[PDB]
Amino acid sequence: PITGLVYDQRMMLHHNMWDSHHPELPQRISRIFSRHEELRLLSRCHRIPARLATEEELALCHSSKHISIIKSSEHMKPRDLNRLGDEYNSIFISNESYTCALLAAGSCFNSAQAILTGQVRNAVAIVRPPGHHAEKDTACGFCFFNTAALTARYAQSITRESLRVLIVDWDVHHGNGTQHIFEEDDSVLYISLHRYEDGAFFPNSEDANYDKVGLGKGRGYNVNIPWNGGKMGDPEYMAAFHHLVMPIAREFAPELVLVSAGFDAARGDPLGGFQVTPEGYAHLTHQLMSLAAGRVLIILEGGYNLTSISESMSMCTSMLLGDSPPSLDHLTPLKTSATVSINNVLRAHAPFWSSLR
Ligand SMILES: [K+]
Ligand SMILES: [K+]
Ligand SMILES: [Zn+2]
Repeated sequence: PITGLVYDQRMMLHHNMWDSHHPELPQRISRIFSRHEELRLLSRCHRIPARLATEEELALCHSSKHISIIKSSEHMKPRDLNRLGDEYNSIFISNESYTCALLAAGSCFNSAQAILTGQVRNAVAIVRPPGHHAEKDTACGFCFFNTAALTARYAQSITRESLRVLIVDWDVHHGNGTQHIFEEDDSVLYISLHRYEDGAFFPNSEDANYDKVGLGKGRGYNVNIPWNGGKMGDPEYMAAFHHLVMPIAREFAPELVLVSAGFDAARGDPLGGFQVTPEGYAHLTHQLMSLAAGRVLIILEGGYNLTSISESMSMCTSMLLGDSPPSLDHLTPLKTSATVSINNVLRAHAPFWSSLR
């Protein structure tokens, strides 16, 4: 079994010209790549080339209006770039941003193609800018185009329209964009674990609560696991996987798993406030590898402590390469509100998934 890896230093060119210390840094991807070199993981992977996504591929999930506006930013002067960025919720834009977003998406398409053709068993995509907050018609939360959503549709386009794709989103923030893109769809199961705080945590919407289960034929196919009032870590995430993620995933029987792999729930993150360890992320990855005959693509989303994300994503790659899971620290009893969250999701999803009964 071969593991794929995609990384292209051109994705570093997207930058914040007014605030060069903004946490969505160019060096997020070079640091993760460097740590893979350090641990001698890079030579163990098959290197998959990056490419630009096409406008036609972007149209799988995004409106032409949205594509056109972001495309136009490539030739704007700094004042217009500042003005445009400020129209969105939490976005900065440079002349290279559009191209970088295209590269992120096209990198993941090549990776999914490699997985689905059998060239690799699984893969990791060290990409930026991130995707999961991007909506059909707007940019949001450092995201321009919804890389993971686009990848699911790209995968369906080269196999069959009803290919069952599981998206597990373990970034500490709710993937608002991914939820909305697939909300009426039963071919793409969306499972998000996120810090919620009764709607007080970015992106600040009650769309992230456990009662949002999908619409129309997508009823039951949107699973939100919202955390409230607690510094959640390995015990809570392992419990969520045991009680919710894995039973639902096995019943869905995905043919491809995409991980919206933010590392901002990691111990040390400046924004997330959580304490998931690298060993934690390794165990989550290892569990997901039991699905879809091991066809797993890990896509970088958020995560802002450069040391933490580097160690955490490298450990995921180590798992995809078939290395033995590292030992977790003794798992303490769950924070009381985490039990409450898990039970709430169980109640909301019991009608749709017989494995939860
Ligand atoms: K999430
Ligand atoms: K869905
Ligand atoms: Zn995030």
